Amino acid sequence: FDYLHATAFQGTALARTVEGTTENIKHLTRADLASYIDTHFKAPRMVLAAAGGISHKELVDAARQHFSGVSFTYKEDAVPILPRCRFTGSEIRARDDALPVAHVALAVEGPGWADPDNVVLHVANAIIGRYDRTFGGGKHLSSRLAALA
Amino acid sequence: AEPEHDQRKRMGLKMLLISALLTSLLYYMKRHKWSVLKSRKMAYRPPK
Ligand SMILES: CCCCCCCCO[C@@H]1O[C@H](CO)[C@@H](O)[C@H](O)[C@H]1O
Repeated sequence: FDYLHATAFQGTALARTVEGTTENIKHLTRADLASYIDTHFKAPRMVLAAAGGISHKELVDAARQHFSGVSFTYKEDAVPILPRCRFTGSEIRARDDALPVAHVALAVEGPGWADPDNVVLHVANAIIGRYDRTFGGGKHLSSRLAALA
Repeated sequence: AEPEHDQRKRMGLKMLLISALLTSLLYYMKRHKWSVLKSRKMAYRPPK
């Protein structure tokens, strides 16, 4: 799945591993860590969510008290919009006939959170569903591919 | 000696024209498909 990202969005930022590079994790500095927190962990981009036996007011009240940091310039109320990530039809094959099984992953460019189409898509993905050795379903499963599989 | 003579050269022309066009049009479709292998890049990444 990382490799899938690494070449599907290749060249862009999306195409990076979350855990980051080996060199980076070897050199990051108190400094660099700081900035990340400072530059990114900002209230207009954070969300306090909770569920349970809590009163809405009670909750917010606490927020008002610790999530202080009130801003001056308009900059701080602005959500930096991100550079587009270019999809690119392609493949990356990592071979090692020494492994027991092989994993393959195919994909097309998705629509993006907002789109009302994601619904249809998920309806589809359900039709094919998923399967796995232990599934008691067996040859009677409804997913054509599961059945053939 | 060769009554066809005329119709023979007329076709010749026609042949040269299709043949020019068709050969080129295919030089594309041969490359197009092959591109994948020509652009391809590989690397040897042994383990640690
Ligand atoms: C040199 C003697 C030429 C005699 C033929 C005169 C007509 C040439 O013309 C050709 O004749 C063919 C007939 O088989 C047709 O099928 C072609 O469409 C026509 O262009």
